Amino acid sequence: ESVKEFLAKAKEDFLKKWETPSQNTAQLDQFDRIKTLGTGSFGRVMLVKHKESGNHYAMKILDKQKVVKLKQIEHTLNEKRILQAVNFPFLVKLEFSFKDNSNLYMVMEYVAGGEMFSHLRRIGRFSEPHARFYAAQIVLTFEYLHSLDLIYRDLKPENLLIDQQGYIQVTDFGFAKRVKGRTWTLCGTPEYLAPEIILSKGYNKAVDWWALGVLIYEMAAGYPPFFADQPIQIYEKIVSGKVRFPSHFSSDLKDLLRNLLQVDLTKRFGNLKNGVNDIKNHKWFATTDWIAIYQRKVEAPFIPKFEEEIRVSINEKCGKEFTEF
Amino acid sequence: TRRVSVCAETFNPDEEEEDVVHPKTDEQRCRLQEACKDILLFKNLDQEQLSQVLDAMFEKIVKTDEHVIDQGDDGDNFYVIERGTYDILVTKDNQTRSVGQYDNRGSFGELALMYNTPRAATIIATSEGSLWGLDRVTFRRIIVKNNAKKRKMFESFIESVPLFKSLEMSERMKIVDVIGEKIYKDGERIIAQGEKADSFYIIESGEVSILIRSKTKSNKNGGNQEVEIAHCHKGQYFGELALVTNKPRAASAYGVGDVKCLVMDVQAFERLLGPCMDIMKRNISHYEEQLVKMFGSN
Repeated sequence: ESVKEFLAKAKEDFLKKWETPSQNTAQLDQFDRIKTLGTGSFGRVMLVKHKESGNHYAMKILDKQKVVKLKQIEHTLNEKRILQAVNFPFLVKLEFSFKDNSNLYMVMEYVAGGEMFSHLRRIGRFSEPHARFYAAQIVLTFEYLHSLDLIYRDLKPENLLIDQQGYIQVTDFGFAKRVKGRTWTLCGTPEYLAPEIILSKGYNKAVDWWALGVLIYEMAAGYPPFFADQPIQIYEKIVSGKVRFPSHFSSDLKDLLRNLLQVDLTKRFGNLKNGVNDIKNHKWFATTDWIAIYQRKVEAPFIPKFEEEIRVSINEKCGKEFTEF
Repeated sequence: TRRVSVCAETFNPDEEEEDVVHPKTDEQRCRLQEACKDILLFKNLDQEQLSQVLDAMFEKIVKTDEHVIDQGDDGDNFYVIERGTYDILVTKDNQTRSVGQYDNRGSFGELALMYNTPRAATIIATSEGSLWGLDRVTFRRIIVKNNAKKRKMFESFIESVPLFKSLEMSERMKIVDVIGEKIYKDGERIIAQGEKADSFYIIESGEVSILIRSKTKSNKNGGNQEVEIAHCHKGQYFGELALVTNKPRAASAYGVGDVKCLVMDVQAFERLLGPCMDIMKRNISHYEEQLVKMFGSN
């Protein structure tokens, strides 16, 4: 089928960019500067416009020196290599990358839309059809990523954006990692952690599917399946695998979720013989047109609503290590 | 409220190259084990890892009036009480409540073993006491290292099994993820002739004797005793037929000395990799060979 075609052509396109990262592409003098929405509690993200084309992009300001501290400096040098090598419709884009004494500036695409977390929390919960709509997009995105042996590891409403077309756009590859075999960092979000992560048994693609189960549950319920006031209790619930579904959850949904939230890896959807098709062919996704969702031809159920002046050092610093970029 | 991500310190799982000594009496260690039974991170750890972990636990002496942990402070260790009394306090908004006490028993701060996060309560000693402590980094490294070593070892025993040679790397790892281990003392029965064949074994140590009571050979009667058909050793496997058929076990299997086997459920195996017959055919130039091995003479 074309699925194989697409993925094959996909791996090709990816391995090429992966084994030859596109370093320092565009020049900072081609982009101006507008607002400056990028504070929070880390990093400096400011809006910006383009010259000739005159487009809008989101530039992440990462002071070459600012690094070295914090928690890590590879979970980034690696993050950059991935964003640049990947290409999918429901994935944010690394448009332009560059550095020099400033060093390591990320020119991400910009969608003047709304956050998934804000939307979900306001209305409480999505109808199953609407939830299925967003879910399909994440299934497809994970199939693509896993095709490239890349695991996301941080699925959650907070990391999902709703673009002006009403489709999902995934952001923040802080924990994204290419792994063929097994990996071990205990990372992600409490509510969304897999039993194997919590217990350090080693893991790979299966955690993303577990997270999806959590993500789908929360969308249709309004709250995550293993919620609790204390982190410890959340994990003990996660490890026990016992889940209680709201009254309004349909049968097909409950079944799909029992298969995604499987503590037993021999029974978890996505991890079995057929992989992602066990999910794509599930009765809950029967009314889903996978190609349609991919081409973004389906009508989304919700269209969202729509400082300072830093300078270089006139000299390149930490460039004696951030070479690869 | 937006939930923030958490992350522990990274570490090269694959053993760098052999390169924590805190004395403990039998009673002390035995008491530490008891205190740890229910802690989820410890709850289902194997014998070895638990030992290495207790080995790594350092002692911390505390004088009365001293703060073991203070609410809000960053956490790095988990503590088990050895001696002493302690008062537990929890501040909610502007109020601080002396909520509970510990009297020479207890543990707290388990969360610190996962990632760095603020201490949720304050613990103060009310007498001279002693606590056993464990640093996150030390704890995570002991565990990951050991599980990554176990994985490599499981991987090898699956890889050397010819029946699984056509398996891809990722397919062997799915097995490694779920496969079990069992220890058998010399002479104890592992497989009983007649019961249902649900799994297969791969000997990783010791030997196994396969016996058959020669009666199921005719029409009613005979031998009705004990005959050894085969005798397997380290690296070999038995019970393979459960992977390709659904008839009661043909013969019984007993441990010849101390034995350690990897045990894999057939149904789980199929759900993960599909039926074994297809795997055997994957490499067509060895299909016949494989067939003769499974249903052949010897």
